[PDB]
Amino acid sequence: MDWRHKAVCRDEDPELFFPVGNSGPALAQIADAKLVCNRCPVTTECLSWALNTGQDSGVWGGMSEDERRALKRRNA
Ligand code: SF4
Repeated sequence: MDWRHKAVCRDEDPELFFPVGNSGPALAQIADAKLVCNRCPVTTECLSWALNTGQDSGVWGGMSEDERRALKRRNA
C-alpha cells in the first residue's frame, strides 16, 4: 500500500511538479494528475508536503501551489 500511495505520487503529472507555461492542455494534464493524486491514500510524503506548504490536508493527496493554479485555470 505504501509503495502504491507513492506509486501514484511519481505516476501523477509532471505538470503538477512543474508550473505550466503558455499551454492549455497543461491544465487538463495537470487536472488529471490532480484527481488521481488527490483521490489516492495518504503517505508520510503527503503529510510532510502539506506541512512544508502549510496546507490543511490529511485524507486527500498532496498538491503544490502551482498545481492549484493549473486547476483553477482548467475550470475557468
Ligand atoms: S495524494 Fe499524496 S501519497 Fe498520493 S500520490 Fe499524491 S502526493 Fe503521493
